[PDB]
Amino acid sequence: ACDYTCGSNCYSSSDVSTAQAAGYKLHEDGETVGSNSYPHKYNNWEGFDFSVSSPYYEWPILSSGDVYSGGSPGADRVVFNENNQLAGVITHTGASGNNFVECT
Ligand SMILES: [Ca+2]
Repeated sequence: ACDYTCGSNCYSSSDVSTAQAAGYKLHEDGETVGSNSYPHKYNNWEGFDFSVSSPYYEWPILSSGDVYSGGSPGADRVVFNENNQLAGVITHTGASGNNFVECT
């Protein structure tokens, strides 16, 4: 069973934790990776019900289980705040353009 399902992608809590930790470290270090410079700010204009406060940052979570190191980021993202709190898991999958929908 999946803890988070992003379209057809299946993620376990452990997967989320690993991705989050990588993203947060880069954030602390004032560093970014990839052509789209992740991690980057995330604006909650869609109003997802995140129980944690902003600012929020987004970092790619890969279907493969590997930690994002540049290259194609896919459609899935983990969202964390300034305090390294998990805000949620979201995806471009099933959303128009560059918009997002929440992973279930
Ligand atoms: Ca996995």
